Amino acid sequence: PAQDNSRFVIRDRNWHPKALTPDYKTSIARSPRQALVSIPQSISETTGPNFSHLGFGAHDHDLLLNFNNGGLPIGERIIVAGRVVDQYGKPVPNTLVEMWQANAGGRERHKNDRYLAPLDPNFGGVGRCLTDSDGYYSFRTIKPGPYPWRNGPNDWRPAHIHFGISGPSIATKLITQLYFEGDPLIPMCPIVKSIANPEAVQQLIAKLDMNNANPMDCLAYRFDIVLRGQRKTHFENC
Amino acid sequence: PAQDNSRFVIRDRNWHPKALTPDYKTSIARSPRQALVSIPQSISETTGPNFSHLGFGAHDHDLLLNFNNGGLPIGERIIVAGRVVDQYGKPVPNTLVEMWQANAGGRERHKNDRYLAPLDPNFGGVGRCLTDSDGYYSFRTIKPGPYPWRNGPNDWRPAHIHFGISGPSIATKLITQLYFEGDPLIPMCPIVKSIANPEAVQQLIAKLDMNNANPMDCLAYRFDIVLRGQRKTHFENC
Amino acid sequence: PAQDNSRFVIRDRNWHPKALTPDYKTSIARSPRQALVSIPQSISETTGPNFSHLGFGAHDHDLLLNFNNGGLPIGERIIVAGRVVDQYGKPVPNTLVEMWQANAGGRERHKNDRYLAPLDPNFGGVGRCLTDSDGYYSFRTIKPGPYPWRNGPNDWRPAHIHFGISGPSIATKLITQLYFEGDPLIPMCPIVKSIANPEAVQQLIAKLDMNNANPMDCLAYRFDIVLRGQRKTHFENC
Amino acid sequence: PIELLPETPSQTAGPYVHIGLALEAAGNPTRDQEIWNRLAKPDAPGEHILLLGQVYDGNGHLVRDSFLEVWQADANGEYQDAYNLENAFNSFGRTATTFDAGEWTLHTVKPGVVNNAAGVPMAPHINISLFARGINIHLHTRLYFDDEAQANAKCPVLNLIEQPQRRETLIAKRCEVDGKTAYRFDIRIQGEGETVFFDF
Amino acid sequence: PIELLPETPSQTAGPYVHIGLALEAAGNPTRDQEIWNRLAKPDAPGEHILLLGQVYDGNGHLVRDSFLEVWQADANGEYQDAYNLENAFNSFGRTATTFDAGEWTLHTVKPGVVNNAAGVPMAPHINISLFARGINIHLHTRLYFDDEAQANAKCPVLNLIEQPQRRETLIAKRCEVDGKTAYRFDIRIQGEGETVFFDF
Amino acid sequence: PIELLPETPSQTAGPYVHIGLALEAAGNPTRDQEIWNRLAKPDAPGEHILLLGQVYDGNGHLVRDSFLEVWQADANGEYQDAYNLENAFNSFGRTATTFDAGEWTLHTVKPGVVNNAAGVPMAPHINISLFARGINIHLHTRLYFDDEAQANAKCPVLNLIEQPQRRETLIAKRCEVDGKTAYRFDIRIQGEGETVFFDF
Amino acid sequence: PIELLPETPSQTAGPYVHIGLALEAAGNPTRDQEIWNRLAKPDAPGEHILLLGQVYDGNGHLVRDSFLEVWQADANGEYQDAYNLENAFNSFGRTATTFDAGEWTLHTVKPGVVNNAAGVPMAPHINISLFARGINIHLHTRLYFDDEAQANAKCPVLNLIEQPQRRETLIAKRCEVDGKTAYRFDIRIQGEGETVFFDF
Ligand SMILES: [Fe+3]
Ligand SMILES: [Fe+3]
Ligand SMILES: [Fe+3]
Ligand SMILES: [Fe+3]
Repeated sequence: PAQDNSRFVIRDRNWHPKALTPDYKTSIARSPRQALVSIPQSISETTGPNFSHLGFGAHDHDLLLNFNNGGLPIGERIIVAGRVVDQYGKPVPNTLVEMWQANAGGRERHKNDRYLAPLDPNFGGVGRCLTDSDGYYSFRTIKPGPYPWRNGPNDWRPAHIHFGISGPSIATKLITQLYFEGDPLIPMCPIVKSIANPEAVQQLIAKLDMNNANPMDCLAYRFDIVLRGQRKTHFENC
Repeated sequence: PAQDNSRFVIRDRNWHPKALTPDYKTSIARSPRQALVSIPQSISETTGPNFSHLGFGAHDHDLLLNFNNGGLPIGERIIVAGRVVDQYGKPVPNTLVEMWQANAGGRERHKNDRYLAPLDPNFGGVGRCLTDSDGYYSFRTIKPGPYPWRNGPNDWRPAHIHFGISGPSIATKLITQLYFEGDPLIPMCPIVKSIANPEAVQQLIAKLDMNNANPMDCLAYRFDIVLRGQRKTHFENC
Repeated sequence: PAQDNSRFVIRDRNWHPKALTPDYKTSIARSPRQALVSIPQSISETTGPNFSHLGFGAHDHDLLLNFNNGGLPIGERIIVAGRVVDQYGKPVPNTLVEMWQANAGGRERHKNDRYLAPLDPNFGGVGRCLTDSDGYYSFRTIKPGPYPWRNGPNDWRPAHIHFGISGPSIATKLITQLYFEGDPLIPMCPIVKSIANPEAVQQLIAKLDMNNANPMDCLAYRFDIVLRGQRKTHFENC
Repeated sequence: PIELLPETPSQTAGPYVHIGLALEAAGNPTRDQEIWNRLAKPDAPGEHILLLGQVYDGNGHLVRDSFLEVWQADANGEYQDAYNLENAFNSFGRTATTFDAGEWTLHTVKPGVVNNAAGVPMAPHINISLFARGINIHLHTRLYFDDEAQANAKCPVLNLIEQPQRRETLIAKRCEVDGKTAYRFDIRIQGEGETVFFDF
Repeated sequence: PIELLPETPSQTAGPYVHIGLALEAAGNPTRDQEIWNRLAKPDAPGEHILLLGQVYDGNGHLVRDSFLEVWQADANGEYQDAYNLENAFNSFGRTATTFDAGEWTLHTVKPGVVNNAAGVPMAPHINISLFARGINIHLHTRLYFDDEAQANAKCPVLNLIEQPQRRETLIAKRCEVDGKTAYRFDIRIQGEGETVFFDF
Repeated sequence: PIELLPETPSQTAGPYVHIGLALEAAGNPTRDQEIWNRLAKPDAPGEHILLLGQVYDGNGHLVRDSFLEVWQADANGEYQDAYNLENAFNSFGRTATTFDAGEWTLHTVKPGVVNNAAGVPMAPHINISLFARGINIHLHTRLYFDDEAQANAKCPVLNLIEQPQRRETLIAKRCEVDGKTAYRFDIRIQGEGETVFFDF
Repeated sequence: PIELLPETPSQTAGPYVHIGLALEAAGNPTRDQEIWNRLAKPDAPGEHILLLGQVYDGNGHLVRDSFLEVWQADANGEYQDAYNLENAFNSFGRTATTFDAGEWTLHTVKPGVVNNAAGVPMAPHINISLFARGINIHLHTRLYFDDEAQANAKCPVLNLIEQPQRRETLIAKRCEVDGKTAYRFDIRIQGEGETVFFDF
């Protein structure tokens, strides 16, 4: 069973977005009005699931092949890779990375998505992967397109990929969005502007990585994710 | 009796901290949602008590000796002195200055403080003093230590001394907190961050004062306080 | 036995404080007038003791408990941790780190200190620790207070902890002093001013480390130490 | 424009305010002379009255660490500023609600009428300043009496509050505590029935 | 002070979180192995219980796109970290409320008692993390049991909530759905009855 | 050029060095294991000898707060680095002069010969590091013996000191303390007869 | 920290200080009233004594252009601050060594005992300030008496000098010049026998 040997560096809630960010309209009715209650970390918060024996299908990380109904998805072929480290710069091995996204025209494969850009019959939009010993993960997918949504009357989400990362405990679990370098829609989105500090926005942006590209084939983006720093307990209960 | 012959410069409510400053958690449920209603100054707001005849004990301003159970308090021996003036630079004589603080380890002498730093059997934590004809006050005490509290999960109040100043009227009365020059906890404390302008924060930082130090005995800090300016009425009701 | 297989990078005698620094008065009669004579390194200078087998008591590194006469020391509870590396960035494992300091009021537990701040009956002021395999050490203690001394007529030593580090040889051994981030006494102390370059002063200033703090319990400071770099001999005697 | 020196900024009084300002309440030993809650001595002229109240936060919960300072005229309408524990009446006083005592009490006499600057009489009132953990800068309010309905309806202060229903939050309810004449003044910091607070 | 690398900031899970994290609840085909709402196989040791609830926004309306993740000790107070669909019990699980299913459900066992870091026993609980569109960084909460009144009274976690009325929002009310023991646990993100949410 | 990380700068050991490094001397209680002045146990091989000396400042006054660390080979010429209080010989030790004791003492055995890097033998020597209030960075010196005049005249270290009269400051004088073989090594920090100090 | 206005820095009194401060010793005409070396008129109360000395530089050579100012209590331990040439005793005086007169002289009375600020008695002394060309900021020193051995042993000022040999440089040696009691007090600015100099 899991043991209480770690402590995680407290989260900086002025760095992450606040709960109430009115320009993102849906946050108004879905943000708590009472202060969060702080509690010490116990074995309930410092352990979490290990997905090492989850049985992964061979194409679960490969979006160009895991849906497949006859051929290839239409759109810019890309590798999105990176590494997961903790705030002390220590690789986080064997952790679960899940991702989901729209198709090349910003349509998502979901019933409630009624945007008029057609579905791509060979694209599903979902992958999962386990980081390796060094904290590396990689996916192969098509770059998604931006799409409109009912927020302000002409709001458009920049092209993005959602990420969910487990880390070593439920204290480190995080869901975020990756964005693409240079997309001029980035500073105008109210969801990205829920982040008050511009240096925090920068961490959400995948940089073009021509070193990892496959020539005559696909480009590559690099996105490194930093989870809460983990340290051994010292001097507790005396 | 007291007579209505002064007016006080209206408070700058953007210089003082606002009522709702959500990082300071307890302020969320303790701040009014309706606006303050503005009322002209009358004899009820422009007069106030005078404390010249209050019976001060001889060690009221000397915290190294005012509690004393058989010794001296353990901690950095200091003098905290300064002057109380108004916004015109006019001294405020014979006014009441109260203060209270934690001990050297950050424990405060009150039943509800359960912090594990011990109590100091020779220290009480309270002082009072009346300013002199030129507006000077002075107390001797030990430097308080910082303490943790239940706000965010790892919040720590910088070393501080609480001060309360009556001034010439209820319109001028003020409760504040002194901080010590150079304390790296000052910019991370949410209570100090309730003050939005960085220039107003500097006004609460007491400065090291080698000139007032007693050599081979105690250091000193200087802390000047500025109350609302006072002016005579002019052209009122014609 | 120990064998001569390393060389140590020569000391920069302009980075370290000089021997004659007249504002520090006692150094006037205790500094050599003839030059130091330079000698090549041999087995006598490149080897040194190893302290792995010394018998450490269980609270040797824990000053909150190692003296203890019936309680806890009064003062700011802190952890002081860091790493000992060489000038190449190579960690220095299993090395001896000693330390001693004043109490919270600045009194030191030695017969000759006649300073009027009292002794704390639960505090001794001494610790030792061996670095770990990665070069980490750590001690828990209370923050010392500043004290006056007989140098100039109103001189006051900033709060400090004396450290002594053995390293792998007598060539590397060093006695120094840790200071605390933000202390306004640091730039006025003549002992600290014996170090002529302001950049070398910064290396002795421990920095506040909220990440290593135990919430609701003790703050922490980080203090990294850098010993002379060590290299293998090459091309010597041909 | 002309900028004078800025006022020192206010900071919250904190959870342990009782230690420097309400010694007994902090349960600590008192000094010889303390500024407390007995404004009137048994022989002071005017009508003797007991005031009490409770302080609520915006969730409807009691504030048990609040501290209050009061300033009021005597029975003849005069502000007695020279504070002295031997006087029969002092116009100033302090009180507090604690874990023990959720309610504050103040023993005084019903204030006489005073004029505003414009020579217009105000209804009888008690000036109150409320301090606590969570309050960054203290709140000013006025306690008026429900049995002075004719003077209240003409007070030039109570008539600066635009909505009538907000004026009622300032009007303390006559009741009886141990058979003795009393006015209950509950304060609501936030929310439904929020007490009017002033700036001046 | 010492600054470490900053944590990647959070973003909302967005409206279609289900397509990436609740394949079935999105009506899409599933993979061979999915992380879902059935923590205990029928023959696992402990009291089997069914959990259910709705999630409400600040205007009283149902949140129908929320996603939830749970972490709990097994029936002996041990966190089983090795996730494997073969195991009779996993400590981790995921569920969701959808347009079709306004209510979420979990099938597990009543967790046993674990100690906090000072060795004091905590009442049986379930750790819940809530994500949804409109929620910028997920909400952590804990589900307790109404029939564990005695241990809930001494839980050092439930005791850190100042106000007794707010600890009641973390208590799940026992009921029976088809002769099977079930606890209901509704979550109010905002407003009257707001569920307590933690930070750690 | 190439700049490595700079070495932490040295600071004086201070007047109270005894508290962290010479416990007994500070007159404080000792721990179980202390690094002190008895390098040799009564059964260690070689010639047993008592060393002693006094330390002078530049006015000719005694330094009564100095601390010394020593490093020497054993009787066969080998540096014993694994320090252990049970060993018969440890090559390292510490001692001190105090108000009480103006003189330091060290109980050891006369070191055998070791070679420099170039294979040339050095005369028998004891490596000394001197620390105190007023010394900003410690002074290195070597203690040699007056009764080893043939090896001293050929030591490649003693011959790097240009002037012959300066070589003598390093040569400890054989004498007798309580009838026991001893070498007196007085150090002069500054001034007439100043002891040679090295940099390496 | 708090910075005050900086003190005007000192400069040397220069070679001809006498023309501005020792009109006679410069051989220039004097004014009606001059501050000079005769502190006590012949009939003033106390033991009258003659004081004399030379002043030496670091090479053993006489300083012949020095200027000196003295401040001392009268015979009852009281500083007479009101300088007036009519008074029988002034606590202040000035003297000098010149090309003609290598030796300075003062005519006063043996001062009585004064207490330091903690109330401990200090041995009888005389405060001396020394100025001359080559001295950038004046040197403060104190003249004690060899025949007050007992009180000199307990003076809290003489005891702050660490080294017993250096306190002897502040002791003036009794002698007789023409049947009159005189104390000799030489001042060595630098080198062997350097007089102690203070800072306060
Ligand atoms: Fe406080
Ligand atoms: Fe999306
Ligand atoms: Fe020290
Ligand atoms: Fe000139």
